Amino acid sequence: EVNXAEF
Amino acid sequence: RGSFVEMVDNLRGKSGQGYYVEMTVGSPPQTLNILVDTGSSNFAVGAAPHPFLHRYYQRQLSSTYRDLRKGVYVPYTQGKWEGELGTDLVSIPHGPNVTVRANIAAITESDKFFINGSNWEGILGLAYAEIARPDDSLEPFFDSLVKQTHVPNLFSLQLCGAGFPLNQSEVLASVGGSMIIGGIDHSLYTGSLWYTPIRREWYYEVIIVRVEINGQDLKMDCKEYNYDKSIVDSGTTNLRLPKKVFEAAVKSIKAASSTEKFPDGFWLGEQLVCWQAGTTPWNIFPVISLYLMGEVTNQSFRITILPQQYLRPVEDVATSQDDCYKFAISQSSTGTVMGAVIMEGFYVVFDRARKRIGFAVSACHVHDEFRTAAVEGPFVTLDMEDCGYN
Repeated sequence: EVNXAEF
Repeated sequence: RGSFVEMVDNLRGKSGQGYYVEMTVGSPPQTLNILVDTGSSNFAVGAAPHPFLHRYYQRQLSSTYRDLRKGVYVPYTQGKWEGELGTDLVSIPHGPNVTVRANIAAITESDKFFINGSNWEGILGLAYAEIARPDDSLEPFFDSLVKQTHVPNLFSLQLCGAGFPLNQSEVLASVGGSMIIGGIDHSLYTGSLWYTPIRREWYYEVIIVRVEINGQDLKMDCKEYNYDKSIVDSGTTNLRLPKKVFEAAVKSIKAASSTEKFPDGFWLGEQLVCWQAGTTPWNIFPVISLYLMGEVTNQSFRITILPQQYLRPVEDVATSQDDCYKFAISQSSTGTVMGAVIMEGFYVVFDRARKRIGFAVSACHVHDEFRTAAVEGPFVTLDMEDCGYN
């Protein structure tokens, strides 16, 4: 799976 | 109708590995497959040999390449990379007929970012500057696109989940959907389009005001549904929910499907469950409805997905003839994330111009002869602004 941004 | 034929069917991939579009960077043009990610704002591509990359960006071969002499680091919920900033001419073969100079991060280092077999070598952050690295001064791709061309400030996505596992060769051979840049193609959906306001321009943030499992109100303080935010991200596979919401929803989804018992590993999205060919008991699983704040005061609408959306198809270990899936709904500590599996059920319109996001039943969503995904309204709902977390 993909878990794309941290802010 | 077929408003934008040249862009229809320009995507490939799936919820598990991501959907990507073909792009070219540099002069002469260098072709690269770029993951479409509305959950970030940086345009970056592999710039050095990597075991999971068949190709990559080669700056020293681009006559139009420009070095910005600045490093950049970008971490995601899962995965991260480091690279060097620069600009170059970019184009989208199956998109508007224009070429623009955009910021490009040449990825020189990465960890758990690239996916083996995904077939994409870069990423297209379609979100706003606010969350761009290293800072908001780095103009995101779509922005450069609108400023430099006459393409409307809008794009729509149609991610098509196959409904069954796709092996390497077929994922590469099949059409994974359409990314319509600058418009809305009417052949990609049925019914009407309902819009929810973009609460704030950084991530594509929206507000969920109510949740139902097979008609039953989860009945939680709507703030929980958006703690600490709720975004739409084509780059996330599952529908992710904040801990408390996840626990309540799973408890409800378990009660509705109690005629069959499943192991905890299944509900934790870690292990799959299989059924004899063609016997997946869809009807025992509930539909899930997410109500979203409407454009009109005290008005809301809802999007409803079927288990055919939240149960992600995966090939069985023993490559049997069984139909196997994984629970594509998981916990989150950074708010709700309406990912690919949620999007696969609808045609989503990112109306940046009118600061709103529209949803409509996807002409390619998977269903059965008894139920279909849906988008309905309007519903009288009060104090929706309060559902937003501060």
